[PDB]
Amino acid sequence: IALTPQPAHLTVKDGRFEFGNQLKAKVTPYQGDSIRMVFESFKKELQEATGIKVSSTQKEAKARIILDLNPQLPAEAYKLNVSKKQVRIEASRPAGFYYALQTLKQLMPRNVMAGVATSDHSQWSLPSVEIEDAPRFEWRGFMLDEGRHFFGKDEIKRVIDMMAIYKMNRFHWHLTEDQGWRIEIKKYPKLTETGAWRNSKVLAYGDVKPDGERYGGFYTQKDIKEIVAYAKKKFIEIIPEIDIPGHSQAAVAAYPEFLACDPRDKHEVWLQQGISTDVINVANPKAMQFAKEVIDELTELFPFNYIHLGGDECPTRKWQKNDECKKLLSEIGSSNFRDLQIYFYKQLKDYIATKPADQQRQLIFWNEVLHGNTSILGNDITIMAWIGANAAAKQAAKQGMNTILSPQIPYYINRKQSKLPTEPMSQGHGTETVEAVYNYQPLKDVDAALQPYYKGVQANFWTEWVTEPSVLEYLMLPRLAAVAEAGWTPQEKRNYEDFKERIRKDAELYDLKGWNYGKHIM
Ligand SMILES: CC(=O)N[C@@H]1[C@@H](O)[C@H](O)[C@@H](COS(=O)(=O)O)O[C@H]1O
Repeated sequence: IALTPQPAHLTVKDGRFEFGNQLKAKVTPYQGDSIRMVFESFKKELQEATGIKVSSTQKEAKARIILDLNPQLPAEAYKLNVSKKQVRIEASRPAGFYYALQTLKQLMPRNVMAGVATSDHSQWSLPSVEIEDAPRFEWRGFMLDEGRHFFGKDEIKRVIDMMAIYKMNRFHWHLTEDQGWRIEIKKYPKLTETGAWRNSKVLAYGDVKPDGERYGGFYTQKDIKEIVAYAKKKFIEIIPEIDIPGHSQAAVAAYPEFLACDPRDKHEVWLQQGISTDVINVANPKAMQFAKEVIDELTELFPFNYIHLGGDECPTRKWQKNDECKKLLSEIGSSNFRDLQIYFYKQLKDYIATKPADQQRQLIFWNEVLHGNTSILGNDITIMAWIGANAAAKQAAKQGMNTILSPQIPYYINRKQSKLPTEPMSQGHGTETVEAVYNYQPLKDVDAALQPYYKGVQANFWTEWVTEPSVLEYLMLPRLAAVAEAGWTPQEKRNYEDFKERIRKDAELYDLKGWNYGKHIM
């Protein structure tokens, strides 16, 4: 038995459940048939991998598989009880059933989770077990940067597939950057017409120069909707990030006349890595209108109730030199230009609050926003803590803000996972091994009183250096599974050597899916 993430409670019992060629299942009709829909999708996956067919019964006595509603269980929790006679699953919500069925598949040979038939197995069974399971953290995330390099819909579906294996539930889509803007906005076509294309594939840094090759791409709104729907089937919600008002050089290049602090200078999509001073003019009324209208479009495309507005690495230099910005700073009664960033967010937060309930969104920010007078903005925000993350998360929690931990080290899984010279180019020097990732303890030394604010964990994947899907996958796996387990499994049940033995069994899964992965611990 090799389950990842490790469930909260597992007892191995006597004997095995034998599937046979077909069997009857009883599935609760409640919750507007949503649980039957989860089960129908599982039936497809089971048949693909094993050829087993499942029929429906109302009779518990005839049911070899039963899915029952238990309202007492948390939203992502389940019980999975396998005996010789019956598989019994209990959960309170569709996601719980989905995760129970993920665990069920993981109890079978790896091809079942892979969704691929092989010649190896003839008869299918499950070990008898009693499992009660629920995630430690409600937010178990992966972020992909497509601003730096663009991967496109097929690869994002693969990413979602990888996340779902390990019960991750939040995909953070970093779609906008200095070096590219990757989402069609109908009201602002130049964001893609200008911002989605640039004259270099590689991004310059240090002595590395731009390459003069035309490079880019973007998602249509139709593509966005398809991906959102795909992720929903695997109980992954998508949080879009429009990183503003820093990391916005592509947008400024598209609409300099009102977004630039210095509109008489040239503005182009950045062909370099690093930190740009070409930030949005937060004091220009048309810039405010632009941000509102972008948020409006996001609300149409992304149903999840959170939006990420970024706020990392936003130099104030260009604001200090802008008369609109200087006028606004005095008007808001501050002498710190950082407060223009916070005031900008406050205006957007207020705008969102004007909308009907279903269109309202909670806001997430990178932790640098804590350096402003956040009383301007209030504490009903979420802080994604990435730089000095432990300290930043604690500061957020002390202020009553929710926090998500995405520490640069070791949860930036674009970073090298080995010191071997033959590793592909990415950030870091090979210290972010699977072991290092797994050994991070999100709540170490966090006061009991602050722990409720810690909503979970996220691995982030920045693509300055990473251009090819094979390399993305190589760097993602298997470290993604370590973060997934950190998000799911209670700390007291986490053990690196145990994880290593279990994750080794997934090499077969990756091979069957044609996913690349780091081989260092395999
Ligand atoms: C929020 C955030 O991370 N902001 C930036 C990202 O745009 C950048 O891509 C990432 C690279 O990290 S690295 O791979 O560890 O050098 O580091 C930070 O400087």
